[PDB]
Amino acid sequence: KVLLKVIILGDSGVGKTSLMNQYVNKKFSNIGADFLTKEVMVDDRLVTMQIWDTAGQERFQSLGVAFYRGADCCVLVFDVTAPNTFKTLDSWRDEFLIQASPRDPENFPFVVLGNKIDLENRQVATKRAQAWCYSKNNIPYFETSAKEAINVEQAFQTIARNALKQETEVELYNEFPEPIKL
Amino acid sequence: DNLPSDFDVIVIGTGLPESIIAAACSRSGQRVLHVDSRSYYGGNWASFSFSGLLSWLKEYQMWQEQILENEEAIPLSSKDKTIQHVEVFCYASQRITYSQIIKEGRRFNIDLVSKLLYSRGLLIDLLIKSNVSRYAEFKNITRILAFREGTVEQVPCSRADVFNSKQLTMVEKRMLMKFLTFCVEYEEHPDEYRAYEGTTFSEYLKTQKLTPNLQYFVLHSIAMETTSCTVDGLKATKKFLQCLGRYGNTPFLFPLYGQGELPQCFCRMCAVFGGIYCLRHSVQCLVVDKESRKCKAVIDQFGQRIISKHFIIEDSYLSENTCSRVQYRQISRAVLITDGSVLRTDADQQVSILTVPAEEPGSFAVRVIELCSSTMTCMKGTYLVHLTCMSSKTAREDLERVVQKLFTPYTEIEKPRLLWALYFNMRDSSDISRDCYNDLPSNVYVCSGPDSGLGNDNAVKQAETLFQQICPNEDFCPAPP
Ligand SMILES: Nc1nc2c(ncn2[C@@H]2O[C@H](COP(=O)(O)OP(=O)(O)O)[C@@H](O)[C@H]2O)c(=O)[nH]1
Ligand SMILES: C/C=C(\C)CC/C=C(\C)CC/C=C(\C)CCC=C(C)C
Ligand SMILES: [Cl-]
Ligand SMILES: [Mg+2]
Repeated sequence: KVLLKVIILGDSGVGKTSLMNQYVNKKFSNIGADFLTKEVMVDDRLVTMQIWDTAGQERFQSLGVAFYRGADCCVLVFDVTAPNTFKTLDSWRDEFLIQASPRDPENFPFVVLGNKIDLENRQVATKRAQAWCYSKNNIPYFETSAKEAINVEQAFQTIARNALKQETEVELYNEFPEPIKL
Repeated sequence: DNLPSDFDVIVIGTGLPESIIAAACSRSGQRVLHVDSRSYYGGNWASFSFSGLLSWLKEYQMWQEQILENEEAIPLSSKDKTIQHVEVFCYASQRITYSQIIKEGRRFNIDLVSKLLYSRGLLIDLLIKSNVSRYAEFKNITRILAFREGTVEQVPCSRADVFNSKQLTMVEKRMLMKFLTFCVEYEEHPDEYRAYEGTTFSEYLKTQKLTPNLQYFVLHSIAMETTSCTVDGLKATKKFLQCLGRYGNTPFLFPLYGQGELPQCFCRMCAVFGGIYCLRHSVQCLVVDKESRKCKAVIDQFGQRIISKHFIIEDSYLSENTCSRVQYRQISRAVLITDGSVLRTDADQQVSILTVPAEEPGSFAVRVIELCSSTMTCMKGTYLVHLTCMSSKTAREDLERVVQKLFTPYTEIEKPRLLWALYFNMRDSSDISRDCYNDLPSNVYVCSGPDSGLGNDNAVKQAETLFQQICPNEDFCPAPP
């Protein structure tokens, strides 16, 4: 059973928790988010995707190091109607690199999600975001709506694929056996 | 976002006990606020990357206006004083050089607390019941070690081990099995040890059907200072035997990435149930109703007054005035970066615990835990070695002798090479009664820092005792629904 650890980063209120719930449970709410798992297909291969939620620890920027360990893909989210959340994207990416300290940093899989497109007053332009993602080693960009379930399943397809590639490279270098789980 | 002005419980400090109680209170439905004045989790229970640890080292080398006339303030500490006598030695060049340790600094997770997890015990039970176990992974301790005339050797840890031992006579094997069979079910033979309840375990063993060689092993490798009563030794011996084989051949496990991960595991549970987290956020003082005498709120470093019903504070945050009468104990610690195991073998990824009895009376027994790179606490090519003992003098004074006999600080000539060494004493504030502190409001609860025991019963027990006081009649850390 190949297992992929995905974490969702970004400022409070952009929809990180709703995006996780929409993907996995195909539901959207109007109170105990932790981490969900889903058996997904990545190019004809069945894999277990484990998606970790910040449990609100980002509200006051208090996510500790243990949250980041072993991550195979880091999802960065911003609210398309809130330019402020788009501007912090660089800080969260830098924070992931410092906290997770992955091998071959510059090639780590980041995926950017411009969420809440269902809202009629967007303020961050698609072109402007695509450009930013491009200036960071051509990071894949997707515009989503956790509420109207738009592009969510599609975005997680590349997240899964990119996370599988990373974890596979990680296992290739791993000389140690599997650790014990209680 | 902006901090709420009222909570049910405010916890100051993110050490292990504080985090278990925060998680317990949040899980039960209390609105919890958990702060730490540091920029990282764990207090004195934290682990560090190599640069993180260098940063940590350095350190140890007005609200009055808002107080109404019917209130009084209890200022909290502004400076942590739990760490003393820091001494760092770098023996590597300034194959492995100091430059290489720095380069791979992020591969290190160096614990301020050197402990193991008993396969059967309060913490592992709590981790499994609460489901906090899902937040971590572990490695089996594979070897129990001891000194056999200046030489480190592996000690028997199973029936198979006793069978294949060529160091014990046939009569000794028989003696041992007979005695450990009894220890396992000792409380069922009262008169068997009844006469020796008021004597030391060491003395008791001398009156048993065991050679002195065997008695030494029982005392130092199984029961694990020297004046402990007979019953204390029997309980210890039984616990050890009972833990055998639950996850591996020995009774211990060690968390991947280090002990420093545990406090964060419980804080996550707290967060998952709505607890609010603020690192880099200290508290200036407690606000006490002059009349009722109960703590009403705190005033944080930004002058915000926050209300709560309960206030849990780790000892290091209390002022010197509040603690003027307290008598603390001290723990001697050493952290070593080495280039080879204390007991070389084909298989290098061994995780071991070596006990070093005091050479002369007056000092305490020393514990040495050797972590291999697969524990994810040190870079490939090295081992991380932790030494611990109740303090007699400074940590280097209590520990350098042991370091001297296990490693060489030179590149040119058996002994593995000691590359880097850190010595420090950590305040031991465990087992201190509330009454020792001055004018504590009844709704202010005090958590201690790390204790010197091998396991974590002290942290778990104090957390459960506090939880009972704050959330009476509630289940302690039930699994999430
Ligand atoms: N209209 C709209 N609201 C959304 C969407 N995703 C999340 N939200 C709402 O925005 C708020 C914050 O969402 P939450 O998932 O808790 O995001 P988090 O703080 O980043 O983890 C909630 O009030 C959600 O209902 C979306 O795609 N569209
Ligand atoms: C659950 C309880 C059992 C199985 C008790 C019987 C004891 C056994 C099978 C002993 C295992 C052997 C050791 C712990 C060896 C210790 C020997 C030295 C330290 C010389
Ligand atoms: Cl334990
Ligand atoms: Mg959320």
